Amino acid sequence: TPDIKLFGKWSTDDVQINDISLQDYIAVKEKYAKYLPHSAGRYAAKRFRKAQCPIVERLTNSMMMHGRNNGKKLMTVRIVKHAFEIIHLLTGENPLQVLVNAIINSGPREDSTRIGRAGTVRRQAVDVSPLRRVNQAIWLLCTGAREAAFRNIKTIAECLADELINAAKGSSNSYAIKKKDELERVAKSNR
Amino acid sequence: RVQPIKLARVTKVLGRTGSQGQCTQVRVEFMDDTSRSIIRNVKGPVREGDVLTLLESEREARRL
Amino acid sequence: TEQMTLRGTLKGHNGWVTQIATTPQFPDMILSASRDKTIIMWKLTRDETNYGIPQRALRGHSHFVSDVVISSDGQFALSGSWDGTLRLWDLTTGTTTRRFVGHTKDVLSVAFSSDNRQIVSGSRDKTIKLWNTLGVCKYTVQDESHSEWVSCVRFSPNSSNPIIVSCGWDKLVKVWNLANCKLKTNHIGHTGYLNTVTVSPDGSLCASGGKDGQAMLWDLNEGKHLYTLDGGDIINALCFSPNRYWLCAATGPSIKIWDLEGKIIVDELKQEVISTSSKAEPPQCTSLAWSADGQTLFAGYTDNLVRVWQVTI
Amino acid sequence: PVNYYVDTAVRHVLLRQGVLGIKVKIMLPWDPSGKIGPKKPLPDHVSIVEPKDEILPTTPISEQK
Amino acid sequence: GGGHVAQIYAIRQSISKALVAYYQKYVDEASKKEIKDILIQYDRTLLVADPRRCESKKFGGPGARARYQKSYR
Amino acid sequence: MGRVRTKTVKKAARVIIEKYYTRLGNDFHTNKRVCEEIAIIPSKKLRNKIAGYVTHLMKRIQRGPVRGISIKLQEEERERRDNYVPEVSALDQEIIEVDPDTKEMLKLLDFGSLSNLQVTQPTVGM
RNA sequence: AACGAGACUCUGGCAUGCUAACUAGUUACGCGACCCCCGAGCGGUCGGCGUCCCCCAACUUCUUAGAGGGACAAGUGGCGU
Repeated sequence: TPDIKLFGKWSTDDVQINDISLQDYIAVKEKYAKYLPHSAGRYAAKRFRKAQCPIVERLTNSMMMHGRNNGKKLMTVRIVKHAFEIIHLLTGENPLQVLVNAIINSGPREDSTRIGRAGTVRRQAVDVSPLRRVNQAIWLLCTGAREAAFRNIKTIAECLADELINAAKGSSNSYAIKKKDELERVAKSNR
Repeated sequence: RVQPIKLARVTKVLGRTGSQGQCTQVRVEFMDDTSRSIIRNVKGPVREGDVLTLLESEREARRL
Repeated sequence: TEQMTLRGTLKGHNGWVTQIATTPQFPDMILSASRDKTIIMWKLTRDETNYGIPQRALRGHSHFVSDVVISSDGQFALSGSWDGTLRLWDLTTGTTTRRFVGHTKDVLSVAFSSDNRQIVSGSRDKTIKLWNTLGVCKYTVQDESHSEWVSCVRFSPNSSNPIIVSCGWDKLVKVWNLANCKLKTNHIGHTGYLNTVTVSPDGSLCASGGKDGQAMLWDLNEGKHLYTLDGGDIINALCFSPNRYWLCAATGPSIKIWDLEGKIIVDELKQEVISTSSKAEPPQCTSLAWSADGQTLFAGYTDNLVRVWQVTI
Repeated sequence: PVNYYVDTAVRHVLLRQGVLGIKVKIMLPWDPSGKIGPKKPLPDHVSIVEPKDEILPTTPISEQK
Repeated sequence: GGGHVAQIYAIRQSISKALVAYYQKYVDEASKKEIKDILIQYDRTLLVADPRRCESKKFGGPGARARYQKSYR
Repeated sequence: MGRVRTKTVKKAARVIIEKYYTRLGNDFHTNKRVCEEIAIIPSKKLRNKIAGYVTHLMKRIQRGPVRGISIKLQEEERERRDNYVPEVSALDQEIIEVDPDTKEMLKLLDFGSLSNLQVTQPTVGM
């Protein structure tokens, strides 16, 4: 704790958002290292503020989904802490770096909007903001991990690690990666 | 006929379109060369200084 | 033969620095009052980045700390506040010795006698109160005494007898006799509102000034009005020098110092800014205290910063 | 101020045909002198005193005593 | 008071505020400022109390903003 | 926005300022005390809201005359400014230059004058 | 100018400030005891979490309910007649 403010026990320093633009709604800690993916957190009042929120916590929040799981942050924090450990065993590294990478890789660059189009409503290829890219990515990965975990013996921490790792280097094994490519493919036509 | 990928940085936030009001107008400094500057439509929440990844790099919209 | 340069600047307050007090016992100490509701005692190094560093914060007041004073020794502090009370603190440490209650409104001004055996206060209640160190209020120079607000009250250096001098919005300066507790003399002539007043070192003069900008010189002894000096802008606080014949006035635009004999304008201190455009500006100096050795001059400014100047030949 | 200012009463007056409802409402002006009432002015009030007295550029001078 | 997480946040705030309150009366100001700096910087509210508190539920929903259910016809 | 001062407030501000300018100030804290002296205001929140808007005015007035407010001091200042007059501008310099006909205007007006001729060309409508 | 809105009232957070409290607590004794040895000491003795003693102890910090002050988008910087 006093030397450097590590994560559960992981270093914030030396993790670099390998992707210009995204830089910065992915919030590691260009100084902000903490200890735990839990905070009082008031993000809601402002439109932007959410970006400030540590990406780790942001990921943890998205974890607690589905009516029953709402509000179970302690459970998510527990899952997140485990996932980072599994990821680390799987590739060394900073699992936090692994997390960041998956996020950078998953945000749909291009997308589609349902432009009115007269009749046979066609869809217009539009580029996607970086806030959306981050927001969307974290969903994709969480929905990915949650969906996989449900009928299988494997635990969310594990499924999360699997989704995160495959995404970190976009294996396309991942549900999320396949989804992102689908959303983008759609963006390109339409145009 | 074509492919490339373009980095562009937000210069000035124009206002909001889509009848639903969910697409934000943007003006982009062209990143690799500043001597370019164009109007693009956005899905997400966008604020000055952050970056778009343009596919089409001509086009340049308006309403819809 | 000689002018004043900006030696350094003291930090740390956030509100505006409303009052300052020096000590001769320890010329190294500085007490300062602020909006922030805290009083700060500072030890002056001269050193090398803040002219000094803050020793203590004196909590406790709920409301703007308007005026403050220290003992000669540097042992005790007397603060006045909007909160409607007065506090005697131990510099050394903290711990309020006593609370002076009784005023109906904001206590604008505080002062203490040389004996250290009187405390007087001015307030928005339009009354001036005399109190013991105990906290007992002996007198309320009542009396239609001010039609108005009371900006400041000061205790005259001595002798024949105790004299107090008040300044009020009513556009007048008042001399009071403590022994009898009856009004001594009405000085009339100001024609705006009197912000501050100060007695000279030896208690024969009076300088009072406010909004028009007319610093006023009066002969207290003769009971005659000397003359007027045009500052132009509004003056927040006045202070005679201990050794020199210099009166310093914190105006809206800056600190103007001038010399009575001979009569000239010694200086205008304006601290600067660099490359700024610059627009708006002035946290004008609201407070000023002369050093024990007339060498140093401390000023409290709206930027929440105390700016220090030292005289050099 | 409704609580302070106005008294109201409802009365049912039975008549051969049916019943009528009489509603009486009285607004009592001790905002003026009421009186001395729970507020006096109707919170929606604001009297200015301007000066009320004053004069004279009149040069210096001083009076003894 | 509060509950399990609620309590944790309160105790930690009390401890840091404590240490600073202590340096303010006994040690010197620069030290305490140094401490407020480190906390306030990285933070978590350590020296300042978070406002956020229950909003009252209003008839017609069992929550504050939650509104019951309607079918129309 | 959501805080748009209403007339009951805004009026009082114009009001006081008209009869109080040299008394009032730059600073919220003091006028607030002043409103107690110079006005009878029923709740503290109103009196605060008043002190506050009138200060926002004083801040503005003290940077440029404001659309509907007059005080004795501002009248005096405009009065003095509204004196100016130089070497003076016409001159117009030796000799007026005429457009003629305007030359024939004097010529057939029994009037001497300085002179110059440059008046020719017609002359389209629109 | 008035009416509704608003202002208005109510509730709840920021007040080591205010005045107070045995039908509310806290500190801290006096605290011994119960008293365990929990560690140290061979033990007397020291440091230690609680309960209980209650006192001609002290307090109002938590608690309380009354009065107090704070927000006026106050300062500053972009934008807009």
